[PDB]
Amino acid sequence: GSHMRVQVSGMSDETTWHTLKDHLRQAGEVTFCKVFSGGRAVVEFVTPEDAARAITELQASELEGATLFLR
Repeated sequence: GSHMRVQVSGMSDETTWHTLKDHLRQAGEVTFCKVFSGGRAVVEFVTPEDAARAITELQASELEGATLFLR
C-alpha cells in the first residue's frame, strides 16, 4: 500500500534497478522497484516500518557517488 511506498530521487543517471534494490535492503525487504530516467524511482517494501526506516535512516545516503532524497 501507500504506507509501504517510498519515492527515491537524486540517483546517478547510470544507477540501475539492481543496484538501488541492493542499497535499500538496508531498509527492509523490497517488493517493488521501478526506476525512471534522471535518477528517480518508486519503491515498495513489505512493511510500513521498512518504508519508514528507508526515509528516516537512508535519507541523504550515498549511492554510486550520488546523494539520495527519499520521501
